Amino acid sequence: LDRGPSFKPYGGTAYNPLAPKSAPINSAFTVGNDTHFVAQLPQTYAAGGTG
Amino acid sequence: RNAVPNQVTERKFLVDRYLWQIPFSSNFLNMGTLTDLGQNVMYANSSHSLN
Repeated sequence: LDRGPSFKPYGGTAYNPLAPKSAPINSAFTVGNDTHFVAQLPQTYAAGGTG
Repeated sequence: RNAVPNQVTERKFLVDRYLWQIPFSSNFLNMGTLTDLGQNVMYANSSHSLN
């Protein structure tokens, strides 16, 4: 039996279900001329100026 | 829309509190409390083993 692409046997989603719906992931997207970075850097390391 | 193909089906069941039974009758029915093979001449007036 095939059920077609119209089959989804549940509500909501199964991938990142706790996220707010307007949230972007850390991405690089180009608007016309050059890219815009948007990111979140949770893990840090040691820098000492001009790192 | 983009479900993975060639997926395979797995089935099982769960009985709880049941304790499976095989009746000692000819047609596996309940025709009496004293069953029909219990008053048979082959089983009453003889002696048999069981394995």
